Amino acid sequence: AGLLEGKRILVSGIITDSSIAFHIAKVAQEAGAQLVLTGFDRLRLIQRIADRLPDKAPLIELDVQNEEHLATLAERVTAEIGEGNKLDGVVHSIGFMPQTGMGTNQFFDAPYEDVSKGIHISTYSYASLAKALLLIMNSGGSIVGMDFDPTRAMPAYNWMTVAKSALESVNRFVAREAGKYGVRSNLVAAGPIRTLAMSAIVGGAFGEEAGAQMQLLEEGWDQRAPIGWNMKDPTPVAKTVCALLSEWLPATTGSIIYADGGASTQLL
Amino acid sequence: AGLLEGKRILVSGIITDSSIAFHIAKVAQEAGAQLVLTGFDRLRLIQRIADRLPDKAPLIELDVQNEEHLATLAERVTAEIGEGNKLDGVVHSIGFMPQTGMGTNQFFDAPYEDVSKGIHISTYSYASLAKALLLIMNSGGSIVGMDFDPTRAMPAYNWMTVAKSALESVNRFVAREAGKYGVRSNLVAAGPIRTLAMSAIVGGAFGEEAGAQMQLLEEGWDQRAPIGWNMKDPTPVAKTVCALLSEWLPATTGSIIYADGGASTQLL
Amino acid sequence: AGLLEGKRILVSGIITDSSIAFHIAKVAQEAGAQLVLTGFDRLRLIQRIADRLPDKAPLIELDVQNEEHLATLAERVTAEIGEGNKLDGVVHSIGFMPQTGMGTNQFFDAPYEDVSKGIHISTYSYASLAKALLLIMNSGGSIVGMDFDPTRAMPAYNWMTVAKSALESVNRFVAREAGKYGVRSNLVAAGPIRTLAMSAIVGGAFGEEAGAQMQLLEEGWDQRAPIGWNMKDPTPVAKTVCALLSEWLPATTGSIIYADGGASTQLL
Amino acid sequence: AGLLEGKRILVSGIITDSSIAFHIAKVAQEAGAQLVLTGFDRLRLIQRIADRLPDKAPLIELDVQNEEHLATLAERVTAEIGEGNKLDGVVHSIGFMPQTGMGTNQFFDAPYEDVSKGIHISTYSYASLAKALLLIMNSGGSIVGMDFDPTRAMPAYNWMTVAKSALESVNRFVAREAGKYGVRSNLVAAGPIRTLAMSAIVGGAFGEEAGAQMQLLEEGWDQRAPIGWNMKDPTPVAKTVCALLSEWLPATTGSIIYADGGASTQLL
Ligand SMILES: CCCc1cc(C(=O)[C@H]2C=CN([C@@H]3O[C@H](COP(=O)(O)OP(=O)(O)OC[C@H]4O[C@@H](n5cnc6c(N)ncnc65)[C@H](O)[C@@H]4O)[C@@H](O)[C@H]3O)C=C2C(N)=O)ccn1
Ligand SMILES: CCCc1cc(C(=O)[C@H]2C=CN([C@@H]3O[C@H](COP(=O)(O)OP(=O)(O)OC[C@H]4O[C@@H](n5cnc6c(N)ncnc65)[C@H](O)[C@@H]4O)[C@@H](O)[C@H]3O)C=C2C(N)=O)ccn1
Ligand SMILES: CCCc1cc(C(=O)[C@H]2C=CN([C@@H]3O[C@H](COP(=O)(O)OP(=O)(O)OC[C@H]4O[C@@H](n5cnc6c(N)ncnc65)[C@H](O)[C@@H]4O)[C@@H](O)[C@H]3O)C=C2C(N)=O)ccn1
Ligand SMILES: CCCc1cc(C(=O)[C@H]2C=CN([C@@H]3O[C@H](COP(=O)(O)OP(=O)(O)OC[C@H]4O[C@@H](n5cnc6c(N)ncnc65)[C@H](O)[C@@H]4O)[C@@H](O)[C@H]3O)C=C2C(N)=O)ccn1
Repeated sequence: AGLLEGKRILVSGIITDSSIAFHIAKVAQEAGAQLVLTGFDRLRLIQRIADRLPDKAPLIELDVQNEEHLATLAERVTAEIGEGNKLDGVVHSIGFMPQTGMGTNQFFDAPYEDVSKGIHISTYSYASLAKALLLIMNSGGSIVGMDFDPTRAMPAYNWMTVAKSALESVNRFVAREAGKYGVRSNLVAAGPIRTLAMSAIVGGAFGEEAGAQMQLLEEGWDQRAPIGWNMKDPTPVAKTVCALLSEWLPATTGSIIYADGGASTQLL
Repeated sequence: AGLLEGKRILVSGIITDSSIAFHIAKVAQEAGAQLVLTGFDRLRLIQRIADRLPDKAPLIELDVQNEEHLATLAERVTAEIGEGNKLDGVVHSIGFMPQTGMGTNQFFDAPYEDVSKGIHISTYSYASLAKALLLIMNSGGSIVGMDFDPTRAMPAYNWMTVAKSALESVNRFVAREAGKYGVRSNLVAAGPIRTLAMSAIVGGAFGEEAGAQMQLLEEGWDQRAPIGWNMKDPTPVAKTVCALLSEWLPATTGSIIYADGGASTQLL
Repeated sequence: AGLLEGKRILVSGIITDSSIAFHIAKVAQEAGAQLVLTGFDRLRLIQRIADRLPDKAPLIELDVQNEEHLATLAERVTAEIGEGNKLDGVVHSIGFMPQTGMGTNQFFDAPYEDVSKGIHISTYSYASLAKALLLIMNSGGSIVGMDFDPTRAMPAYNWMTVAKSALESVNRFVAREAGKYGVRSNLVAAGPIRTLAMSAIVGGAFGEEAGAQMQLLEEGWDQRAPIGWNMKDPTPVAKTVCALLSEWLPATTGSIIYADGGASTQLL
Repeated sequence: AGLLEGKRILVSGIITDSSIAFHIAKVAQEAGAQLVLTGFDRLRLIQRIADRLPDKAPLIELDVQNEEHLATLAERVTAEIGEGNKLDGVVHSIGFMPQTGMGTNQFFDAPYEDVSKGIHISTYSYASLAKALLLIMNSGGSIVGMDFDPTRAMPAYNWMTVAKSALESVNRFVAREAGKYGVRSNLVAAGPIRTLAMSAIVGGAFGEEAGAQMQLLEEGWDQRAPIGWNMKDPTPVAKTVCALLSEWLPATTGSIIYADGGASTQLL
């Protein structure tokens, strides 16, 4: 009946029911989309979580650092959606920085191999997902990735912030490639969301000083946001992703849509 | 029934059938919205224009420089949508800069009285409109204004560019006020569109040389834009406005959505 | 002996010994510059304040809203520096917003005539100072204005923030005109400084809620600044202005240099 | 005696007499600085290069990918400037991206190992250099790196542009660490300069067509720049670096100074 009626959309990045991708998928399905899901390592976990979505969607394995997974992805998706059908959307909702690159650990103490792995997964992979799927996307199509505003430095997020600055740069280059297919590429810069990992972090999993810093950042965020911000509700974020997946933002690419309560637009 | 269904939306700024506001209004009605229009000094001319829209809408006089028009706006809007009803959306599609402030004269030769009038109409009035209408707006509502990207300077647009810089600033403050009513405020930064105001502005003039320069703007922007840009078609811009009038961008406020083909994201 | 040896520089905007222009002038003089000073209305005040600078400098009257003052400025300066000599620098250190446009008074309650006067003095005047003086500036010359970062909205500063967004846009256009003379135009975005007016404001001159808000902003500023920020010391700001007035930033124009402790580069 | 007098400054990144670092070093010595140089793998080649500088400087081996070189850097620098002496300045003038990541190959065809190496050398190493040298830097000291503006995407520069995006992010975090020693950290975003790395990069290639494209970059940037731009002359860039090494920008950190003729501030 709705926003994404008849669109075929791949959604990556579901790990638990609190993953922002889980909510992107739920809202996408409620809006009439047919999904193909992608998951990384804990596939039995992902299967039982994904089984709680509004409707069943095939689940495909994808480790973004695995060249063979990427090489086979388009065939695997085409098998899953039916030959002669293509994708109208791709959601990249994936990120990771080793523990040395976030929290307590001194900014200067992250080894490059840790940083490099974080940038592989968190940035480069946006270009490799695009490289793999563009050949099977329809004109009018939409690639969307998850971002957080890295224009300013901050405590705790450290090398993950750097990875996001790279990711934003990648998005602008992907947009040049995607545009040849009549496909758009954009990021959604969310406000902070209480995933399992972020709850653990605030709980002090990466040191308590880091937990305390993120707690302040979260409180300040809701204060700054002219419409407020609820870090326990990824729905407004999922809806924004769907807006980009729809045809109602046909002239936007290489860009960033801030789904953050308007916090980034206010000093205080 | 097709995005804005059940929504009551005020749309200002129709002067010709080429007006961006005209297309905003057309697309909005196609998508199920009940409109109230607002117009200038040629209420006859714009009434003949307005009747060529999909369905019928009250048409209302608003001189934004007329503090009387503004003091009675909420009064006249409520009479026309019916008591006990509020607005869900407000579109500011109003610009003006005297020719002295635009491609003719040297930048330095515009008298402040001319600039001050342009800033009044182009930027201040966004806050005036918000002041007048916020009190009869529903929670979850949306105010949108038309912008163009003034982050870098450029030939000809001169003091109108300055007025867009002021407008973007005015927008972030409006969002603080609007947020108290649960209402969002955003700008759409459009790529260039061949409205009658644009064709006339510049080209003519500066220079004199060209409507060729107009055509040249068209060809260079299409190239800059990863997904291309059709200056003759403001439908993509009108869709972007309608996305912001909808509930699909519920967490974005004080912000600017670029409906410019992605040109702003590319150096070339 | 030093940075600005043999340069002739006009400095506007001295009102008291706590004016940021007073410190710009002091540091400029200590660095070997010959000044011409400009003052607005309280010339006897300005005379006795200016008499405390390291060396004597002629003082000229300039009301930036007075067309006759601007029309005569270049002749008056040339009389003061000697015919056949030109300026190597111009410092615009001037700003003002009526009380309705800052503090307690609702953002929406500032009348346009108040706003317009603030933008006249705070923004447009940067272009009119440039229009008046460029004809008497040497190649390699430098125009510098005072800014504060208005990229985000904030409590209290209200319409003055809007005026600064306009001022930044003006600077980019002035740079296009100045470049024809081989002159640069740049702004320095300072951190908050305790002038008389800002002390009075924090003391509650514009309402106590506004005072309290600015006090927080000041405290947060020093916290965010990786090198700290001392709001009672305009010297680091004056030095930055002199850097721009020197030949050590020969390839920078239409731009903004942040003399703010690095605060704008940090979220927290 | 002419800006940097008495200052001890480390300068990395000399490979040819056309290197930006070479001109930084020349100008810095002209302005009274005692230099320590740092070099690659052609220490013979760069020693013959280095001797053509104004005065004599220790030359030191630094492979930034060599965690051993980095662990002994502060050791080897102190031996060479003398015990009980510290550095006042550090210049990072290092870039690398394999050709696969630059105008040759399609953006998507660069393998991550190549990108990861480029990011290592171009962006991560700014933090590595800071980690190694901060401990022997004086209060009031200054770290500067070379950047180019990566806010918008563009032909050819591809993953090197991504690496500059990462670098600007890395810079704001370095400034948080540097601030503890009373040390500033900033980037100079230069306009394009006809170094041997640039001429070769692209032009050749892509395309093949042209060193004409090189010349075209030159002519278009000069036009974009309000004060013009001479791609054959890196003196203006070297002066800007030296301004940041001086005490005349004492309140700026985590920031980017644009020494690009002001091109970045103009749409065209
Ligand atoms: C406070 C100042 C900075 C701040 C930070 C934030 C945020 O960090 C926000 C803003 C953006 N995000 C982004 O959403 C995305 C989804 O994460 P998110 O949903 O937040 O976390 P998770 O649920 O745990 O999902 C991470 C997924 O990743 C997958 N992953 C891991 N490695 C693999 C490889 N090798 N292959 C394929 N997939 C990979 C893993 O399996 C998970 O499914 C991600 O890009 C986040 O960075 C997540 C937010 C958060 N609060 O959880 C917003 C505003 N500001
Ligand atoms: C080339 C680089 C420069 C730059 C410029 C542009 C543009 O200028 C785009 C970007 C934004 N716009 C905006 O849309 C809006 C509508 O424009 P547009 O629809 O193009 O012009 P108009 O049709 O003539 O609409 C202006 C309206 O205003 C109203 N108005 C005027 N004064 C009075 C007052 N005193 N009383 C009440 N009404 C009045 C007037 O009556 C008109 O109805 C406006 O804000 C524009 O500035 C219109 C553009 C265009 N190409 O037509 C995009 C990208 N880059
Ligand atoms: C906290 C978030 C926002 C925030 C705000 C701030 C600031 O407001 C900063 C940053 C920039 N400034 C700017 O410096 C400039 C100097 O002011 P400043 O020196 O701060 O104030 P004053 O000493 O009182 O000087 C104002 C002058 O103006 C003159 N004036 C008044 N009308 C006339 C006309 N008609 N003609 C000619 N001259 C005019 C008047 O005579 C005074 O000499 C000014 O542009 C300020 O806006 C002054 C700061 C301050 N803290 O005093 C920085 C960082 N962030
Ligand atoms: C046209 C739009 C694109 C864009 C690009 C540009 C530029 O690329 C400008 C802007 C910035 N730069 C930067 O200066 C710096 C020096 O460049 P540049 O001096 O141009 O190149 P090089 O002379 O060849 O210097 C690179 C040095 O690095 C060193 N290096 C390399 N790897 C090794 C490791 N493993 N060991 C130790 N040393 C090594 C290498 O030995 C060289 O000494 C660098 O960061 C550049 O990216 C140099 C530019 C230029 N035109 O030459 C400006 C505006 N716009």
